[PDB]
Amino acid sequence: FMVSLPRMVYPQPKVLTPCRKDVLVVTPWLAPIVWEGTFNIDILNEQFRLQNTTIGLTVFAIKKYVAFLKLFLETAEKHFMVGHRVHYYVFTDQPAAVPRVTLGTGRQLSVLEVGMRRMEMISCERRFLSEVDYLVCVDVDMEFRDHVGVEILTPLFGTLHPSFYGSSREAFTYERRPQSQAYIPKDEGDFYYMGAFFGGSVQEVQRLTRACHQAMMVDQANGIEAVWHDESHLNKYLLRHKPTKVLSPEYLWDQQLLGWPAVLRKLRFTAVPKN
Ligand SMILES: O=c1ccn([C@@H]2O[C@H](COP(=O)(O)OP(=O)(O)O)[C@@H](O)[C@H]2O)c(=O)[nH]1
Ligand SMILES: OC[C@H]1O[C@@H](O)[C@H](O)[C@@H](O)[C@H]1O
Ligand SMILES: [Mn+2]
Repeated sequence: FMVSLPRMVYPQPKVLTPCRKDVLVVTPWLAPIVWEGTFNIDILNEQFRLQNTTIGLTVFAIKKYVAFLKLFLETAEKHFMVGHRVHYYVFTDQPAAVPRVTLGTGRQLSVLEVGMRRMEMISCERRFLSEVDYLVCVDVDMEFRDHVGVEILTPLFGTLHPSFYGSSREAFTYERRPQSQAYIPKDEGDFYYMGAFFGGSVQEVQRLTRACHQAMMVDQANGIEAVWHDESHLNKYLLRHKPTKVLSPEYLWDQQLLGWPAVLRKLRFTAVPKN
């Protein structure tokens, strides 16, 4: 049950003026594509705060990747779901290498020692349903540079890969061998989604990761490994189970590789330079 929003004063949305004319802001299955200028964050923050939303963020830091955690977590503190309850889940082979990062109130961090493999690990299934409402699964070699907030939350979302958002579907680097579970033909495909940022309600994320893990097992059994590994399977899943929101490349950018085009008004979550 959802109580009433309080009175709020904000600019009237205007039916006969689009927010953004330069980009597609809704998919043909009527899922929002989240770009800056499409959302009023005050309205969304009220809606989510009224449900006492908790967001889990999962990140893997194995071997050398533990070096990326300090900047990742410190910048998540400045920019990710500020004002809402957050539970970071750090999966690592080195628990004593996780940096001590000061957290804001209502935010917690769990270290989970571990011995493509992210899909199996994420799919933890009992714990997540009891502790968070949504799960967001990202790469650790990244930093937040701007607001990443509740505008992303929805049953199931993927993020446009920054190298492919302008590309025709034949150019997408989908798995193209019919022998793989991840196979997608050249006349199919909506978008190319990056493996580095996806999420959803706990139930939807567990469904996805369970499906991708079972498809990867089948492929392994069969002597085949998809061209872009878990990302290839992520893309097959989201082709057949349409996400309820799609994040624009503001949410996964590499400024060194791609610059700062006019279509990106904010660069929110970005790659960190790495040898
Ligand atoms: O040795 C490794 C290799 C990969 N990863 C995790 O796997 C993610 C995806 O791999 P990576 O970022 O290396 O691939 P890329 O983004 O360069 O294609 C990394 O962010 C880490 O979260 C890790 O923790 N240790
Ligand atoms: O073509 C797909 C690939 O594109 C690269 O730019 C990216 O670094 C890879 O991780 C993979 O997503
Ligand atoms: Mn990465």
